[PDB]
Amino acid sequence: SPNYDKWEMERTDITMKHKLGGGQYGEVYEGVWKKYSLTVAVKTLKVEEFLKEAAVMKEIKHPNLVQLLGVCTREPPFYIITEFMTYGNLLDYLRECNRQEVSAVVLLYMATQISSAMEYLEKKNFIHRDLAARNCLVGENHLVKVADFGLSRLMTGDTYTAHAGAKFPIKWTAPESLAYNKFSIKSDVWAFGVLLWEIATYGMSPYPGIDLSQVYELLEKDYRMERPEGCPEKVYELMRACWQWNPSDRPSFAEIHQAFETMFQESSISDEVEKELGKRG
Ligand SMILES: Cc1ccc2[nH]ncc2c1/C=C/n1cnc2c(Nc3ccc(P(C)(C)=O)cc3)ncnc21
Repeated sequence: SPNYDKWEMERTDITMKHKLGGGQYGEVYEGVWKKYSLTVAVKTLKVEEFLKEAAVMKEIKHPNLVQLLGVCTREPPFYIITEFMTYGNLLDYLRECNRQEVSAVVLLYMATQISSAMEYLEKKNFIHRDLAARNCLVGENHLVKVADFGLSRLMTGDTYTAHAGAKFPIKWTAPESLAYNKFSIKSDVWAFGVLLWEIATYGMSPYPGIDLSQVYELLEKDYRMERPEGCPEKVYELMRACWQWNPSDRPSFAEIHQAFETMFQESSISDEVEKELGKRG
């Protein structure tokens, strides 16, 4: 039919149950797709930034990107409707987890899943622009997905320049981005370095006790966050690669993913055996 749009759903298909989290996600609701009795998440507005996130999510698809199910953007109130991620945002997940469940191998699994998604965006020539643990979502069996695509975009040049007044979450933001509003897949890699550090610390805040106003100056003097207690030497080396001052010196997400894939696989082996010991009590 002439007005068919594969993504546009009817608002009345969705029951809005309650606002998720603690207003901490803004206007994101747990809903039900009543036809199917499926729990969904729904972000609502009542614009350009909203519609831009809606547009971007139609273009990207991956096992580790939160899955768009549909939108209601023909008339207000606008909706973006996605799968429901059962455990919420990764930062709080890490802060409250049982570390016998969320063990060294699961920390590697998490980094493998996120870098898998970013390797995909990387070859799609997208940038994400807001990589952080608070912006990843967790499902069953430590399934992790990247979310929050409001600043994501398909790249036309090597660099995107955010508008003059823009402000950024300073502790995740690469030097060139802080100083010159320049973004690229490489400033995503820098933010991924910080995300790695959030994972390794089970969700500590970065640069603890360092004033936001001091951060760029410290970076320019080559200060970088210390290796967290318990963090594998190789993981920390990858963090430091992600935090190379010059963007072209940072690894690709292709390289990053491959390295974490390998480390994950090795760690799984010992984990699986340790599980089977212990079941033989
Ligand atoms: C609807 C929507 C539209 C565009 C988007 N871009 N990025 C995320 C989204 C979302 C939201 C995704 N999403 C899916 N499940 C979510 C969730 N789930 C959640 C599950 C459990 C809890 P608790 C531990 C308090 O019971 C809290 C939140 N919290 C926030 N966003 C979620």
